[PDB]
Amino acid sequence: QVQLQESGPGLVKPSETLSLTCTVSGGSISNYYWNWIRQPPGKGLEWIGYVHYSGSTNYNPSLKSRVSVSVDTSKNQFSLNLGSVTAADTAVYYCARQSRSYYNEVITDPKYNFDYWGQGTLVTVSSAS
Amino acid sequence: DGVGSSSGNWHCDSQWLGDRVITTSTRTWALPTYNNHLYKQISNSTSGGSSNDNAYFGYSTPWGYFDFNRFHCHFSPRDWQRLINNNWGFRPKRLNFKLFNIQVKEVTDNNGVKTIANNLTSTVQVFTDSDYQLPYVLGSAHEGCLPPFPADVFMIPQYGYLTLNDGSQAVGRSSFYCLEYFPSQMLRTGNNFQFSYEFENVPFHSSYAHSQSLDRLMNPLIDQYLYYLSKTINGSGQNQQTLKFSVAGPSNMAVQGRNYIPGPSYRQQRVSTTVTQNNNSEFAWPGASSWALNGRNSLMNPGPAMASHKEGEDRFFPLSGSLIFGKQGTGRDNVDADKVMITNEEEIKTTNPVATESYGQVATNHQSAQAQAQTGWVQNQGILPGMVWQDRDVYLQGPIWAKIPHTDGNFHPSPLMGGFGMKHPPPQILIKNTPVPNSFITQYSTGQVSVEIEWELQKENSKRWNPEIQYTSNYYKSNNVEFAVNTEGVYSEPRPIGTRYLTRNL
Amino acid sequence: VITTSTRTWALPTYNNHLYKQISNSTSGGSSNDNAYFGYSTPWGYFDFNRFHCHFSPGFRPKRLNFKLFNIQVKEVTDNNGVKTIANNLTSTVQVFTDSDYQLPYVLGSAHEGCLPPFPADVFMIPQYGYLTLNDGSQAVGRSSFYCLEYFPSQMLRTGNNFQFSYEFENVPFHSSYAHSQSLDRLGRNYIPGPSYRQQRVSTTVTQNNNSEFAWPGASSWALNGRNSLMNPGPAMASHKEGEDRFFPLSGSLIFGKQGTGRDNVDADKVMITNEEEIKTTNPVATESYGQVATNHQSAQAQAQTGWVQNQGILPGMVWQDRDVYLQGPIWAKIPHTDGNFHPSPLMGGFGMKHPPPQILIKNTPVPADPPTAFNKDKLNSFITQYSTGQVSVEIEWELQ
Amino acid sequence: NVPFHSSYAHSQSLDRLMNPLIDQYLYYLSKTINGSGQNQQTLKFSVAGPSNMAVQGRNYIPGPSYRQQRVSTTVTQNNNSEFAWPGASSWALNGRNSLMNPGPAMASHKEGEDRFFPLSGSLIITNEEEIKTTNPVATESYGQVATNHQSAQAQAQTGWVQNQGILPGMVWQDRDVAKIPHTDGNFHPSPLMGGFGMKH
Amino acid sequence: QSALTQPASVSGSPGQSITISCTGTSSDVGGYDYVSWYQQHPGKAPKLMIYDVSNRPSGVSNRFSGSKSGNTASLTISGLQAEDEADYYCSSYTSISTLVFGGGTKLTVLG
Ligand SMILES: [Ca+2]
Repeated sequence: QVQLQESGPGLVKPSETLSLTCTVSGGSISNYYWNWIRQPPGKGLEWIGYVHYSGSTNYNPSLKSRVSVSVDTSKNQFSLNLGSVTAADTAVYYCARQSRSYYNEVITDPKYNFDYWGQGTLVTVSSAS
Repeated sequence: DGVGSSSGNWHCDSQWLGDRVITTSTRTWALPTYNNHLYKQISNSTSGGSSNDNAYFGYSTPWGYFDFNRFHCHFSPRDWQRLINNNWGFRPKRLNFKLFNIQVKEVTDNNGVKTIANNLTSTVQVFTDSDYQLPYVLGSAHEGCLPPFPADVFMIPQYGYLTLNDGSQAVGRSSFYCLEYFPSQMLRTGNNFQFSYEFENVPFHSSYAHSQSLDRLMNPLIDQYLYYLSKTINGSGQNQQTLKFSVAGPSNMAVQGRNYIPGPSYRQQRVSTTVTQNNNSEFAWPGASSWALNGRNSLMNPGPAMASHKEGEDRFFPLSGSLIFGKQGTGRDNVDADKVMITNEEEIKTTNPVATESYGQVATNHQSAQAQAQTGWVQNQGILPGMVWQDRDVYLQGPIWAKIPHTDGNFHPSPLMGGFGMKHPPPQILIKNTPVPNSFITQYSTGQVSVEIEWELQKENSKRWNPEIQYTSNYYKSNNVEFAVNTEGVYSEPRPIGTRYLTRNL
Repeated sequence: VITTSTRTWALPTYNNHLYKQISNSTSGGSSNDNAYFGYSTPWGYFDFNRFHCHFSPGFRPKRLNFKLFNIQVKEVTDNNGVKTIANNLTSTVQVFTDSDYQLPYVLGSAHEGCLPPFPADVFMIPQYGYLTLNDGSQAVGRSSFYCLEYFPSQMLRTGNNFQFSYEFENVPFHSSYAHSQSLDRLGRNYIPGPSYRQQRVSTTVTQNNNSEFAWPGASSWALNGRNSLMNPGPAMASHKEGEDRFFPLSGSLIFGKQGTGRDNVDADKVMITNEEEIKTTNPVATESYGQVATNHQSAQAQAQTGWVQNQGILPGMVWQDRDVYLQGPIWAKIPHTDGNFHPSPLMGGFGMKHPPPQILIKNTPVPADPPTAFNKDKLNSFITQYSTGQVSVEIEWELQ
Repeated sequence: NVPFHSSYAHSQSLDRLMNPLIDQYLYYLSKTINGSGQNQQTLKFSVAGPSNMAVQGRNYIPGPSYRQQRVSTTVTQNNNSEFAWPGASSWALNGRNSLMNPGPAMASHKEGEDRFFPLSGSLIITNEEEIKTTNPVATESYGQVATNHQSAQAQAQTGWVQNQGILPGMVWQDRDVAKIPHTDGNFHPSPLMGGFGMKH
Repeated sequence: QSALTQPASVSGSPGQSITISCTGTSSDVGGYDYVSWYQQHPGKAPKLMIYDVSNRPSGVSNRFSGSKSGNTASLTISGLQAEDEADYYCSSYTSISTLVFGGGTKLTVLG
């Protein structure tokens, strides 16, 4: 039983950096690829990017400039840092886990099908308090 | 013996007996007539050969050869699993070849339609080169071997060879070979051909992965009586020079004195599977490790046996360093990266340097009061005394043996694409349709081939407590069973299968 | 020549009769290169792998014989505030050899804990532990775990003894001589042996550069992303003839003087060996191997050369191995691999595929009083105990 | 007892051992970009076959090389400077430099240029061109290797291997037509000026 | 990249097979057989119904199935029930090794 939990501030003022952490419990980070997905309320999913314990990352081309994803193997948690946010960045942020690959035979990049998911956290980007 | 009596039966299966395996494979083949019975000179300028590195000169012959060098010829996927999960090593012993139930056909166009019927008087010529006088083309990982699935019928390849050249032109030292000058046996539709071969003694291929890394062989609990140089200065300031020494021990394992050092390296460029990380330029050929011979540059492929990538770096592959197989139905030219499977020899990372990394460093100068210490990267390192290394792994799809070139000297003759290097490998088997009359009857032959190899096994003795890694098929719900045919009847092999699963101590 | 030794040993119960995972993080080390993963065992083991075990102040071993006898099992208590050491006669001691080489082989790393050089000393038996595959501090799926209890072993009470004989496999006679001639002084038919250059360090601190280059200037080989110092390295001459104040940084063995400290001790507390005996056939550790042409000369192009900092084997090389010292190791185990070249170990001595086996020993745990109501948990309560006895080892040597 | 000296010339070259009519089942990396522009990265693969013979995977590789300076018999071609000693390849022993003569067995010159000879590499002027099949040219680099990790910001860089030691899977020929020094170890004791090496 | 295109909503009566489609470009969907389908109940994280175009994980009934023709992959739900109403998303691996999702599709069970 692997459980993911997102945590972080629920409110972010525009043009400030957004930060979230997912803490995996029951299972270690291991060789898995950790992903961030966001769903704007009433709209479709969108993939932010992933991180790997080797420090490898891959980002969404539209967000590639202002986004960063970090991993901490010691604390068993990985993070999301999204800079220069606007109101278009209000969404529910999920952390997910790329499905385990049963074969070590070939060298390939990960193909994304998610095995586990966090519950998600709502993050509102607004000027008001 | 007769036209109405069959000359041999159909043998395919494997017998697992103790330390030995006997794998018999029988295939149905078809041999056309090549070059209209004409030895023909071939060279690059015929196709234009615009590159000097591509320049070749040689001949194409009417003959055909039987090739069973690849592993899936002799092993089903199941039998390959039994081999690799239960055994530390294996190697061939005896070879037994049979050629029977020959049939010859003559091709005629009657009116506008084509006609084929039995020619009962026709013969087929077949001979083996047991003195190894002909150029040996088997060990080049070529196509045309017996199909992995036994229910497929295959087309014998056309034999050919090359010799010396300068540009596209020949030279006075070049050679020419008439296969007709070799005594051969001639077969009618009642004849059958067989011979038995004996593999020369070769080392077991090591189908296991080390459970220890070359640099961790130490006892973690105990110091070494040896000392290393810890400090060259006491602190910040002028004229601080000192020499301090410390015990090499568990707290610092990098510096301990070691009896053995990893095997040799010749660096490869590193390519990332994700395309965005790779540089935006055409560096595919301009950035590749090569070796030059007589003014021609040959790509280094696959090269020395080296680990594909560092631990935790799955995306990267070392260019020409790793064997690449095509998936079923893959296009011949300019296919996408997904269309092919790149194998990764990460099993040998413990004792072999990473193919994309520098072997290490060396000091480039003498330090002095006026000169700081300087080092430089070792990109390639030949053998040193006290190196140990692992060979490249063999695959279900990969080659079995190669012929060690006949030369004054060689080192570790084991071939670089994997498998068993041999000075007298299994001999070549040449075959052709006897010409029936420069105007001949259009004619082809078909028949069966059975081959039997006896493999010796090395059993797994390990005391390891926790369970091994094993090659397994996952329990999946999909449209097609792996290593089986689809609806249209096409057989496929889903992924390359390595030999290294069980472990050993270093 | 036949050498014989005998010593008295003391075996303490190790780490409460438990196998315990140890790792980089157990230790707490910061560096990536120094990361490790492995286990520590309740078992101890005998290590005679140094020469001065068998010798008082061409040759090669032939036979071996080992005996373990006069077993004495001491049980310790605290009665009131004082400790009372009493004989326990019924207790046993377990010993076995690994003659199939199934366990990790730690005897080739030049560890402390050897039989002492002075025949009247009494030594502590060192603990057995091993390393396996790691990634960082964590373990991978391929890592293995060995329970030494799962070997058959012989249990010894105080009147029992243990002996076995071993046979060394054929190895070449170690050279114990120095060539009187040199390679170039014999167009030449042969060239000197291979080189991997070391930085040069002088015993006069003033000569040395005023910077911290102890590690930043060290010859290293990288494996799986972890850098390892090249030590001692290939066999090379320690210094040019006439300079004895210089030594290769990591290129030579270093021994400590009697009672020398563990950390940051000055140069006069340690004995830095020199290999100069071999400078006839071998390149100097701190020197380049030679020079090569880097280009094609022409009317417009001067001939250019470059320095060879490292050179692999070439046909026609000759070389001498590293010398053995009365304080140095005897043998090492050749790793089991597809291929190796000149397997003679780099720290000196005789390389072997089937070296002298390991000998493993522990005090059979004797539990304290269990409760009188049944409980399923394993017993953690044991009688404090340790044992002692006599170790004799005989080696038949052949001379040239 | 010693091996029979080989007294023949190979009719084949190490890189041409393939069957010219047939494709390999192996693949190689043909293209790293689609076209000119920005963000064109791709990975394309193609079968190694008779059309391109350079990129095929091979089981064996040529012997070691220690490069010699190239000298022409036409004195006009050569540089107007004294490079006989500075130019020559040497090996150093105990502070004493020693010229490399004749050195490891290598082809004297490329095919098509017979006017060039290695500086110290020949017995004096005999030419070794018989062995150019399995051995590198004494005046040429052994090949190239990559010197860096490429990346989005870094182009692939290579460098020239001037000397190369033994690698597994090398074959070579000895010199065309001695006592083995008494040592701990040696490799391929056959002497470099030619003939039969013997410990007695 | 450009998102995958889906119908906004599809409805069917319980017991009747239903087919949802997602159209993608040749590079993203048409090019590789790596298309996943996720159902999301309101307020829950998406669950993986189908991966690798036609494969399905353990824990998913026969009733869910998928197929691919050209540039369009389709999800088929046989004998649908009440619990089968949710939002279904098409996911695809692209040429540059990025992930792209469809717009989402809401399935209404008439009744
Ligand atoms: Ca593998």
